[PDB]
Amino acid sequence: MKVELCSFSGYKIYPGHGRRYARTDGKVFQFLNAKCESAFLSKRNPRQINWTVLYRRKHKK
Amino acid sequence: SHRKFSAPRHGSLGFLPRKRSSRHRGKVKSFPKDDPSKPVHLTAFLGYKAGMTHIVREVDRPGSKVNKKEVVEAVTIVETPPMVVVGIVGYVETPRGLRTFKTVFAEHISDECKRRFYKNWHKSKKKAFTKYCKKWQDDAGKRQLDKDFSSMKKYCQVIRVLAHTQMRLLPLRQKKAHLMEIQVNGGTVAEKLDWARERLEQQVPVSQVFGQDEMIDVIGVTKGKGYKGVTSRWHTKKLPRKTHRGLRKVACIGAWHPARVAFSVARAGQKGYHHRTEINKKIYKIGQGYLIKDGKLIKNNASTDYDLSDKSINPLGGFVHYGEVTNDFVMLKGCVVGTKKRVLTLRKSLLVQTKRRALEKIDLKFIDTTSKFGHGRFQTVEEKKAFMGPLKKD
Amino acid sequence: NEVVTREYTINIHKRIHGVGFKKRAPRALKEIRKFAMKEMGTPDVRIDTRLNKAVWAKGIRNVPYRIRVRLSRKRNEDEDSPNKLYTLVTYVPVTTFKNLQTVNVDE
Amino acid sequence: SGAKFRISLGLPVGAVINCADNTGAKNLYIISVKGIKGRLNRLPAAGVGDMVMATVKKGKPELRKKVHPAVVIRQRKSYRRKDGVFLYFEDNAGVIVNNKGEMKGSAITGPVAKECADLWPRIASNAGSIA
RNA sequence: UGCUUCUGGGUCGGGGUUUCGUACGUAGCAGAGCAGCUGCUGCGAUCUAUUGAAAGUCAGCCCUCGACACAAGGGUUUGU
RNA sequence: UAUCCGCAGCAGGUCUCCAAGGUGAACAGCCUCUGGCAUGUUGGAACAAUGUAGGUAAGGGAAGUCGGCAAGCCGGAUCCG
Ligand SMILES: [Mg+2]
Ligand SMILES: [Mg+2]
Ligand SMILES: [Mg+2]
Ligand SMILES: [Mg+2]
Ligand SMILES: [Mg+2]
Ligand SMILES: [Mg+2]
Ligand SMILES: [Mg+2]
Ligand SMILES: [Mg+2]
Ligand SMILES: [Mg+2]
Ligand SMILES: [Mg+2]
Ligand SMILES: [Mg+2]
Ligand SMILES: [Mg+2]
Repeated sequence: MKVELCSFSGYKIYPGHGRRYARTDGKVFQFLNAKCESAFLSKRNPRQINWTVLYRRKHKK
Repeated sequence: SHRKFSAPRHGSLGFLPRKRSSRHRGKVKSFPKDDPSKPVHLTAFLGYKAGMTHIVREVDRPGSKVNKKEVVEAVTIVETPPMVVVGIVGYVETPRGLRTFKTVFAEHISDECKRRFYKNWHKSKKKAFTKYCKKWQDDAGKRQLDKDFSSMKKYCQVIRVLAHTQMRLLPLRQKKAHLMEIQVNGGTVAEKLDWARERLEQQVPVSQVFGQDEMIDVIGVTKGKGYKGVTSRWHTKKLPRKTHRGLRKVACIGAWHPARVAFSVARAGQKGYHHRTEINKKIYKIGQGYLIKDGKLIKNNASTDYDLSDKSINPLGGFVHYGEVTNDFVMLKGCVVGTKKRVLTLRKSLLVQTKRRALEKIDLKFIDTTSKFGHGRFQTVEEKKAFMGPLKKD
Repeated sequence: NEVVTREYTINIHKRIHGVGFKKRAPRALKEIRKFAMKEMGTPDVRIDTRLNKAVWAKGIRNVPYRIRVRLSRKRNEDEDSPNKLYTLVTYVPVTTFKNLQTVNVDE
Repeated sequence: SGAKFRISLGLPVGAVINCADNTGAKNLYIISVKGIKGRLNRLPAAGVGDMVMATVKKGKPELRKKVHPAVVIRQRKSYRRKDGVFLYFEDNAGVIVNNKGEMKGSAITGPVAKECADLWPRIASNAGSIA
């Protein structure tokens, strides 16, 4: 088992949980749960949402 | 005329008296058959359902698509403190069946077991076995007792020991213990009786009954679901939308000329809370409980040899609706009958099991302990705090 | 010993969770009365109009999650009544329901 | 040698899927799924890696109005790999083959599911990416 | 299923968990611009800091050993 | 929606006058003031089945059925066309 990172929130995915989503152009993503899934499908920038890791790292919080 | 398009029956007629169980704990309908060749032992035990969990292991079966790969398998946790033995019953086999010959109880019986003997413990004056316990300290009483033992030894064929659970080692609300008969299988009647009477009045753990990586049978009562209709108790197809007087029904209750309705036609009634038994449930792990040594509490139950963390079997926030598993437990494959906190009988396999999936050796790699009270992300509190950093409340 | 006043906080959210929208405030009053008669050992509980207004302040289906109340068990003035003691229940306006133990307020 | 496990199939009869090759078709209309015994009022449905019978609804004329064997390449219904992951693609897509697995085209656009790539060695060779 | 081994359950409070997503107020030479007084003062959606904050969390979640009161009661029957 | 007719304090029927604020094209729908009322011939406790009236559903999209019945899609205004 290898531990992989959520493509939206940057959180840490354990083997049992999450979903994985492959697009037509390749570029397979992995999502921790349906909240991240819906945000990604709605095409929101993770840099603008407070509870992810990209936002926290770009605001130095 | 005939049914134009054939279709198989809905439901099985082998579970027909689809009524509420007359019992709360499962009763072993048939114990494993005896042979004198093997050493004496027990054949059943009693535990409590706690919850389900993830498991990551490496499969070992040649010729498979998942050979030497890694799969996740849901497991059931059955918290299981050692029982304590309080009695012996002998049975004699008759042309009319099998009848109880004689029963012998222990000198000391805990209030946990005494509670089982009353339907109102608060009001009682707690007189159970008060006059019986004097048969043990009296010379005449004990010689009559050993006469009883010898009579059992030379007249009985099968021996069943009485054991009850320890409810003070569980987070459950009730203090009334569960009492059960477990068949002693193995050598001759004399050896079985000596074994039973030499550890009468003391404790029996789980590892002495069940071994790691063994397939057992699980007996218990399913979850209750109340009064339910045919479309959910028997799973008949729903009628179309245009139907006038309700669509969650079965249309044809029977043909005309047999002027009654048969036992086989699906009807509405009690669903669930039936007595069931499931065979071939495999044990992945027999974990010991929290123990104490050198003033330090060792708890790393869910620690594997590929993980080496100190996490216990309890997920963050505890098992939902159940509590904390502090004493010994067993880990079975898949789901068992019953709800949370339900008492659950475990028994040895009846049929002999010589097959590949029955002889696979189980080696665990990871035990998921994320919180089940929602979408959990962290295996341990230390990991959670290390990832998140200091909070305002700190 | 008999005449005594105490104060509590009541978890109305817990006590009326699961009921229909048009029945929440009336059951809030019923649960408050039941709590009062369970705490003070008397079947006669009467509620001040200010507490009624406090429970009905947010409407019928939105009810405050917690209310601070004062329970005063005092002897009944009307002597011919079978009940010897009754309990008056009064509203206590607070700002935060944090670290508010039950307090033995004195005369 | 090793067989395919059961997957969450989600493409009943009458489903219209995309055509991920260069044969000239643009749609496949599934008419039946091979290997189905059946049950009363039970639509035969196909998962990924399954070989179906289909027809072309939009495409160049010489390959319309007839039945072709096809293989399902991607599905939108999320299915569970035995590793423990749940995988789903952006679209439902398939390719047209012959009765013995040889593909009628020469290239496949987009990814190909691992189960189908393992079951059909000719599809895997032309599959650019995988999983 | 529970209903005095200073023990017990009950309520409230406190932790754990978890959901959503960063509260009110205050400060900002942050802010498309506009008005007035000779750089300052006003209006201004939004933004940044305090702030993974605020709010909710068993009513059928998990531990408390903190506070408070209560719990030795009532009624109807049963004889070899 | 109780003084009239319908056997009745009957969800039926029975000719006119007056007509506020907001939103909005509007006497539409929705919220409020003046005036009125007590939920329509009863209440309390629970939230089984089957119903009646509403909703939501992954993947597919009429394969259902005599028949797209029923529900769903569309919806206003401005600028093109
Ligand atoms: Mg036939
Ligand atoms: Mg009709
Ligand atoms: Mg859960
Ligand atoms: Mg049919
Ligand atoms: Mg009404
Ligand atoms: Mg009324
Ligand atoms: Mg009326
Ligand atoms: Mg749907
Ligand atoms: Mg959809
Ligand atoms: Mg048709
Ligand atoms: Mg048909
Ligand atoms: Mg229509």
